[PDB]
Amino acid sequence: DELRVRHLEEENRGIVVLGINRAYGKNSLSKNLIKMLSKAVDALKSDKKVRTIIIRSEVPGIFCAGADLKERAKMSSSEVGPFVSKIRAVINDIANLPVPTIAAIDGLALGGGLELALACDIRVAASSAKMGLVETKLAIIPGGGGTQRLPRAIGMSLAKELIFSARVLDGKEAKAVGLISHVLEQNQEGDAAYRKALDLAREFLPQGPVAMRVAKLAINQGMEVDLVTGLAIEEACYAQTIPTKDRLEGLLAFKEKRPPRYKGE
Amino acid sequence: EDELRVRHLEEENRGIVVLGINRAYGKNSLSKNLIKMLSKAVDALKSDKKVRTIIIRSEVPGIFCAGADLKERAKMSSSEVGPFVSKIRAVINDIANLPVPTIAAIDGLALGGGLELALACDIRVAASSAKMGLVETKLAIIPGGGGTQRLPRAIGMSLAKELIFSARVLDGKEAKAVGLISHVLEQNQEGDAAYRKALDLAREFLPQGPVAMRVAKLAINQGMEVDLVTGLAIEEACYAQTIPTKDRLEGLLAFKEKRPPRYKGE
Amino acid sequence: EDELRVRHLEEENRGIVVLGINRAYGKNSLSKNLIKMLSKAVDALKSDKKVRTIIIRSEVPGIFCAGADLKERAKMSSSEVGPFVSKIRAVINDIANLPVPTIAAIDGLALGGGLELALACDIRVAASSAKMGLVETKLAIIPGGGGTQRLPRAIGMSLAKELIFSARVLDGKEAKAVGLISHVLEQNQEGDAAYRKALDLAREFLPQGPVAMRVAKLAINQGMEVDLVTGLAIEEACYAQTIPTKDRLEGLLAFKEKRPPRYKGE
Amino acid sequence: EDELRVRHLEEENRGIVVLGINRAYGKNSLSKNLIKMLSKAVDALKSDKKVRTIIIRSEVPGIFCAGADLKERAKMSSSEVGPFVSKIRAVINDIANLPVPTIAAIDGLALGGGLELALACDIRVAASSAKMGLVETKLAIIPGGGGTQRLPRAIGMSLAKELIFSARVLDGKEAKAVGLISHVLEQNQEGDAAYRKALDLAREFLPQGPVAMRVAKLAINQGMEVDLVTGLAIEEACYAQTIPTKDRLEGLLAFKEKRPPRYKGE
Amino acid sequence: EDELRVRHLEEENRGIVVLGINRAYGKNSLSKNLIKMLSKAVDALKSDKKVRTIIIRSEVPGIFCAGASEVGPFVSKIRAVINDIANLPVPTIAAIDGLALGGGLELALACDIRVAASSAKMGLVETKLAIIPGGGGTQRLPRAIGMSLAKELIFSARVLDGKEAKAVGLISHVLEQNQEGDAAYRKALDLAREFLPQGPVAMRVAKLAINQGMEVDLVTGLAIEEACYAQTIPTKDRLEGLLAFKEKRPPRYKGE
Amino acid sequence: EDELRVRHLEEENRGIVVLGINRAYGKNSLSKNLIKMLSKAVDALKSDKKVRTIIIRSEVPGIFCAGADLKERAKMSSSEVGPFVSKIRAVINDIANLPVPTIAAIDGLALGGGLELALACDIRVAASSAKMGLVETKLAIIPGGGGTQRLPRAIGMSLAKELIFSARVLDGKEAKAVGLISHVLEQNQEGDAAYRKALDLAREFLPQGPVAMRVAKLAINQGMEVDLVTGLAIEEACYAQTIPTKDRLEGLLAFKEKRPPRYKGE
Repeated sequence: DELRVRHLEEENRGIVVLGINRAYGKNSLSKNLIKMLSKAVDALKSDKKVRTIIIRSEVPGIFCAGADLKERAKMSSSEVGPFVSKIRAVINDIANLPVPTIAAIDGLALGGGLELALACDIRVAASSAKMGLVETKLAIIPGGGGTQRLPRAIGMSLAKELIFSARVLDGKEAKAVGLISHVLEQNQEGDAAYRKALDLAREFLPQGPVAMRVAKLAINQGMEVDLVTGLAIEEACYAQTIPTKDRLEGLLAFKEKRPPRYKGE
Repeated sequence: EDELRVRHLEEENRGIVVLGINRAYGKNSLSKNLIKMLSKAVDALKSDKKVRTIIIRSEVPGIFCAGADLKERAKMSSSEVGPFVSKIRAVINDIANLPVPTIAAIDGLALGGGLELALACDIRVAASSAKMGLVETKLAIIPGGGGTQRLPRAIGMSLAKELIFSARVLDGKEAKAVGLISHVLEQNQEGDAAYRKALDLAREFLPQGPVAMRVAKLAINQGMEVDLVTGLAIEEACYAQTIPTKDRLEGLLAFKEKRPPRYKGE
Repeated sequence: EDELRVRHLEEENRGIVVLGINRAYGKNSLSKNLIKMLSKAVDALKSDKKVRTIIIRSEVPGIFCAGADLKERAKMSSSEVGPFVSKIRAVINDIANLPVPTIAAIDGLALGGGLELALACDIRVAASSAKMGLVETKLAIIPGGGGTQRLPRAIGMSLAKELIFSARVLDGKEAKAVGLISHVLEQNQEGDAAYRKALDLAREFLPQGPVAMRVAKLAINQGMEVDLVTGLAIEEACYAQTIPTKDRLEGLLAFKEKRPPRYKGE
Repeated sequence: EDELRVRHLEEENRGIVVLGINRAYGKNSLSKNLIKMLSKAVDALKSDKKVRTIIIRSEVPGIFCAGADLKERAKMSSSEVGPFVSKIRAVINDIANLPVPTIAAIDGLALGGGLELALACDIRVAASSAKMGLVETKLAIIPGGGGTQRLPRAIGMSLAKELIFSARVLDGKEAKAVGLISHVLEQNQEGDAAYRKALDLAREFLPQGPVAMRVAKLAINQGMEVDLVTGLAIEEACYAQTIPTKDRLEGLLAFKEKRPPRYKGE
Repeated sequence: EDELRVRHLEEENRGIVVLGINRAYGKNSLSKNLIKMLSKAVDALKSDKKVRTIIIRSEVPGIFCAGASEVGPFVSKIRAVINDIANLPVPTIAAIDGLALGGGLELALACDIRVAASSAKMGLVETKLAIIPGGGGTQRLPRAIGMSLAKELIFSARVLDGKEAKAVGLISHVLEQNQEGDAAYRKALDLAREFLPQGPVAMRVAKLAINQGMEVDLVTGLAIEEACYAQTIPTKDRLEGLLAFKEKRPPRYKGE
Repeated sequence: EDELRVRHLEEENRGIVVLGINRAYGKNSLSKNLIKMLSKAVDALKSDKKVRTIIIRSEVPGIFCAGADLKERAKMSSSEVGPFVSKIRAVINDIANLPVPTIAAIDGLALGGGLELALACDIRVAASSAKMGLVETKLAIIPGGGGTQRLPRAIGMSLAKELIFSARVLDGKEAKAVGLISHVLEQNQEGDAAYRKALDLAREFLPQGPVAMRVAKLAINQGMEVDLVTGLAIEEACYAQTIPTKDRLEGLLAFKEKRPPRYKGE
């Protein structure tokens, strides 16, 4: 129960929420939480109905504090490398989820915590939330992919400044450097970011499921190769939409001037 | 065929060429006829040795390019769609490879293939009231004119994903905020503030050495698709091409005699 | 020679090494001799194990670096141009590969090779009145010290092209708006406000684990030159360098005791 | 249906899993259903802790896999060919990425997609009378299951190009001669010579430490995708994974007590 | 001077184009004109859409092609033309019936396939001249026979005959020389004729997929294969292929 | 310590340096003291200007290098293992980066680190009776001295995987058969047949231009870790370095006076 997987219903049908529930250990990335997060992600990776995934915390004021420093203290040096690589690998699995992913940051997101959010496609946070990669202050470096993703998200100059200074930014500041896409004033219940994430996710729902997946594929893979190859990849992804019923439905709904009803095929 | 006009401006705008889309009835949609014409016009400019800057814009107020000609698309068999969309992607790419600076003047709606055509230009300027976006996913398809590649490279993966995922339309002001365009302007009563702004920016390019401008664009486009070590080698090669030119000497001579340089592109 | 001073700050700023260009008589231009000493200071700083942060600044008020020494360039023959320009490009790349955080304090004019030099630093700070840009095209050539590669990578292709195509010069305020610099502050009566902000920022880096800081810059720089999967493997190798260090343990100890860590760089 | 059999062996074969194609009516062609089943079996096996080696074979005499189901390829329209061929390319790539040692036992015909599947395994063994080749160019298409990529990497470009250009079918003896397979066997009365050799080979793998076998494969596969300097770092990270394992200690313990090691895969 | 003959075979070998070097008065050495013509001829074929296979041979018995601030520029010209040969759109075969040294062997290494008489000689002896292979040999040799053997050959500047070149994988086919001295060429034609029946569009993108895919990581190579495959999907030849297989007859491709 | 003898042959072998391992009591195992000496000797040789070829062999009959010292490893703390293994990997890598041609003469057992050290040499020669292989996986670890990277690069992914997975040992005959060594020969009464062939091969390198040999190895090693376009660029630079040498002219001059070249490495 430290990791809750909720498959929403009603107007939110198609939306899945991964909630970290370890208020006792500040939602830190323990061997067990990593184990379940990995199982959840692996299961979702091949889930039919899923149209959008939101990753958030069910603990007020905290998203994910990162590495379980208690455990790290007990860990012998020979065990540190392998464990941190396990974390790096699960976060990369999140980055490769087939559908749109949104991280709802309503609390502290440090180290692995921010790196996890960096693995999502879009980040939204409260203006009061705190985030940063403070690893160099501990004489280590971001090991969950941060040295790689932060720079690709906000440019090397800003990424280096944040990693070199181990600075902690608030929502407003994170928004200013583009670390996040939407900043929200926190509400009484403390789920303002989550609320924004749910709305954004509902804004994704009506789109063609196959098109959304191949679009994410084209963008993610396209950005890893040169432009010419990226264009060929786009062609291949576009080809996946051509023989779908949905594409036809899109046209039919247009002829009948009615809203499309996509099935994901 | 007058759906695409190519005007070689003169006098104060000598050097600037303008490609104007004129398909009001089709909302400047990318019909097969239009792509061929644009493809034909693009291939001619790739050889023109007088052009110093190209501006792409609309002749029809309120519209830039609504993208795909769906009515013509609805008549296309499944086996025709792929080849045709690729044709569009390839022509937009040829535009992206134009040898000289290109500017997209967005004074109206730029959707799908329209915005994609805009992304192929080096610089985009738009009216604050202009509307643009990639709505493909609402039709169970995806941007097919290079949009899944050029949007992320232009505004970053996170914003590109949100825009494509949501199939959201943005106005000039919102586009300036996410960095989709470089200049936003309040629309004028003629409905061509963006075009006027494009002309002003273009004239700002006219004075520089033609060869340098060409190799500079080549260095930037090619270098951004390889690693830095490779890109630096590309820069050295591009720089080498300006060394034995008459214009470089003219630049030092002009600087010596304290006077405006008058380059010839040689 | 007093053309380039290398001060290894003391006490409060122990670990900070300042590099100051001093050639007011030549606008700090990148002369044949100047890059020679620069290359010398860089090759040294590179192997220096005591440095934690390097700041590049000018000791000449109102001037950072005007670029290549134009007076000597006019005297250069066509065959000596390429080699020389390449030397500058290489030394600037050597600055881009310095082992520790580098900061460019711009309290004056930064043109051509001068701005390129600053682009080679991790972070750039400037006074609102500081001037900078790549004007090479107005001289029928192109930026040749890595500018056609580093500018687009820092501010994006569209903005980079516009600046190079128009050979536009910007002030600190504008540079900050396009993301060319990370920090902008109003100048002071001493004309060293940038140098001051740089020092303050540098001190912010000092408390961090020395080994971690080095492999972190290594991870970022090398990771951005390859695809993400390879990038992740590079992060893994860098991280592995901090695991067996005494500083790592001191980090966990200091966190536990609620006190400032005292890293020794091992 | 029962077209794909997944057999978890027992006794002196426990740890060995066998995936057997069983579609005699379609010459074990890669139909929509076989790919779906193949894909689910592979995905399941990827997270199976108990597996130490996987063998891919045919339970149909004289036939390994004829490749594409031409009865279906003729049925589907053009727009459906691309996505389907890519599906096959993807499932074959999933097989190449299985975490444990994989062996392809070729006791029959392996054409196009069939051979490509075999190329996805770590090791290939075949009967001297078995026939294999990528004859796609004779059908006016090219190997679509990864063959243009895996064949050249396995036997070199010159030989791969000759096989693909000529669309030649080789027997096990000739396949061995060009390095396409590692072991060639004289076929037996039951027609399972290749398989028998594959089983013996798999048994040679079983006694080794499971975690070590997995990271060894990871080090080799990924190390070959990057430059050597990066590959060595990946080796270190993979080696580091064996250090804190109980099996490594057992290895040492067994050496002192001078006896056969008994690994648990942890 | 007709130093380079471009024979456009027909009938039985229609689609095959032979490039014969004829300069026995220079042992087919790479001279200014040879390189200029050779280059001009490659540019011609490079864009020819009727050619299905190109064979590079020597019409001077016993010899294939010997070796070759001014030096550098001219060495890069040869390297550049050899690389252009490496980029020809259709299958290329090097028929080695004579001596192949320096740029000569590097020329053959730029072809897709190499055949040679067991008596023919070849090697990269630049080191004995205090210089190194400058026509790509240092890159293409290692990639063809492996690093260790490549280095041994270049470090020792050893010369090998067809029988040896075959055992180290330098060539794909070796054969006894005939009385006419064109056994290699004879094999090359036989091989080239083996390619002729295949779909022209598929053959070309297949070479593309292979050449380009080997220059990147496998995942990228897979995307390149997908794109190349896509080019064959809408072709009439693809349907002719299926048609021919159904009627159990030989395909008649048109390259479209 | 005489654990490692460095001989600078003279007369008919002048220009050849032999690094002979002599640690019979430990089976030439890679002890911490042995690598330091090895590292010391290798670092020294990379500075030597007279060396033209380096041969690595054993001064003990029947043994090349048994790899890791299990007695010194059994007393190794889990936290010491990683750094130590990495130290071996690094020293074997420095051997691979030796500027002059290297040859491994295997006249006996070459296991683990021993075979990996041999893999770092450009050329390997072995006696028919010499045994070699990477048996790490039988100890629940993996080749940690570059084996997972160099073996696949030397004999292909499929053969390397089988050998590492099965952890089997091959004799010289079989090693020759799979391409692991370049020359195999019958052992002689003294048990130094491999060493003899290595000498005969080394003397075959002596007569070539020192500078060319050095740049040939650089072009090939560095060229094989990048794409062909880059590799060809590297070749153009390595070639350029022999153009202005006194040796290049001596080659032409020697060829002029029809006499044997007498290079001096300049």
